[PDB]
Amino acid sequence: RRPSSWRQE
Amino acid sequence: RRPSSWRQE
Amino acid sequence: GAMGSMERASLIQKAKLAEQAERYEDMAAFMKGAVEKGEELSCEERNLLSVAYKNVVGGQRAAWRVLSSIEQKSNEEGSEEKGPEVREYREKVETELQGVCDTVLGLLDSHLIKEAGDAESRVFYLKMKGDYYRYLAEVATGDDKKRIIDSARSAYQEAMDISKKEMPPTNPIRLGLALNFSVFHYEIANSPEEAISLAKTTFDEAMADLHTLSEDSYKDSTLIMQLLRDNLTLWT
Amino acid sequence: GAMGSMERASLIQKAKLAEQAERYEDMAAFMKGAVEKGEELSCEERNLLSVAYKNVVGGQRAAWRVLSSIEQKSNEEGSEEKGPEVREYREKVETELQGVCDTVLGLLDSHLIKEAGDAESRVFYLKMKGDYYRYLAEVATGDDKKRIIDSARSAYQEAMDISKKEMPPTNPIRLGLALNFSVFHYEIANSPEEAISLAKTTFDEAMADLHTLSEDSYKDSTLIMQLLRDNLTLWT
Ligand SMILES: [Ca+2]
Ligand SMILES: [Ca+2]
Ligand SMILES: [Ca+2]
Ligand SMILES: [Ca+2]
Ligand SMILES: [Cl-]
Ligand SMILES: [Cl-]
Ligand SMILES: [Cl-]
Ligand SMILES: [Cl-]
Repeated sequence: RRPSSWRQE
Repeated sequence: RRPSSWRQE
Repeated sequence: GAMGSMERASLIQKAKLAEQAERYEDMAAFMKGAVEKGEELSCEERNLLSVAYKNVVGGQRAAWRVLSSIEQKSNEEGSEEKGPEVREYREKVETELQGVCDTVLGLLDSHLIKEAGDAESRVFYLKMKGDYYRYLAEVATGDDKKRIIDSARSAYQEAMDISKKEMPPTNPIRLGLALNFSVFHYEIANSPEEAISLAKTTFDEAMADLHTLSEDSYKDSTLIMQLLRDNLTLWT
Repeated sequence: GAMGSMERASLIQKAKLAEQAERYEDMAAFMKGAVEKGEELSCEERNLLSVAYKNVVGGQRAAWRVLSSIEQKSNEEGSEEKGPEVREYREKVETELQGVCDTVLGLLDSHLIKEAGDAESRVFYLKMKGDYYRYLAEVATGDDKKRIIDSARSAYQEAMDISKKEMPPTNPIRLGLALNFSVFHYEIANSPEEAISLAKTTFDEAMADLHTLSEDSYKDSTLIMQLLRDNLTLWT
């Protein structure tokens, strides 16, 4: 999966 | 709610 | 002429890629370019045209509804006087939506409908005409509201008349047309009884014809029949 | 000058309405207009700017990824030679994405960063600079790929240095900066060990500072800490 960054969406 | 029409989306 | 230099087949190919990428504005522009090549559209190509514009206008309609609701709340007694911004922005979105509807109606009038002789194509395009006048009617408030409504009604009615003569009651285009004409009656024409009668008769006549279908056609038809049932459950 | 005739406050109001309507292109244009008024942005206004452009570029990045995957599959041995259309359309989306990144970087350089003296604003803008160079790096393949990567690194590094001196380890901007710099290391700089070390140290130092926070601040900080943990779980 792709990693989470901030902000989301 | 709002009624369904076609096509959806 | 926006897409005038691109091959028809390349425009269709890119519309399919745009669909996969969820780039519906691009998809609609590619399909507009394909229509403007002047050749009739195949069944698959008609569906691409419909999917593209339904998704573009669908986002505009949803945004318009959010903004209209905010505007209505701002015009309730006890609401603090905000400036003109909510109305201005609702008007901006509304004008954009109207422009998309006018673009689709323009493609249908120049010259998709007049060249469409087979029932499947002519019914499809007249349904589209009814749908886009219906979207115009959802936002109309002026002198022409009645004429917009009658234009939607007239297009749906011609499509219904052809579909009843030329298509079986389970045909997915016929079913989706009836579904949308029934929504027109309920939401636009203030005719909930007509809406319910149309949905019920359409559903029952399709039920009686399912025995003639293959497994794959049965799946296609029952999917739209379920939408008729969903509306009847909402309305009764 | 696109929005040059609209009041700053009206642009901010309309950006908020556009957010509610999920009209992120409009939201970004309104916030660009507000920036171009030349005044500094408040905390709320900075968040509106960030939300607007993150959603615009996010859709472009997702579309680019779909199209790049199709293009890669078309260039595998045994793939039937399609024409130039997939590459052409991927290039179109890529150019649009690059234009959005250049627009954001332009606002930061003219003149948001140079006017930002408080830690919260300066760190926020330098994080944004790192983020938009990172998005450029995701699509870069030419002579300047290394320089784009170094521009992202340099911006993130200056933001990190300020945040460590001027903000507590639980500050949400500091946490989101560290999260994104850690993603830069993993996905862009081919430095997975640095990515993991940064995420772990950031998480642990925040954990040790939670005792100082109110219930609402605790909620804000632990939300971003969970994203650090999610990445560590993906990477280890
Ligand atoms: Ca040709
Ligand atoms: Ca009755
Ligand atoms: Ca002013
Ligand atoms: Ca190791
Ligand atoms: Cl009041
Ligand atoms: Cl406006
Ligand atoms: Cl082959
Ligand atoms: Cl293209």
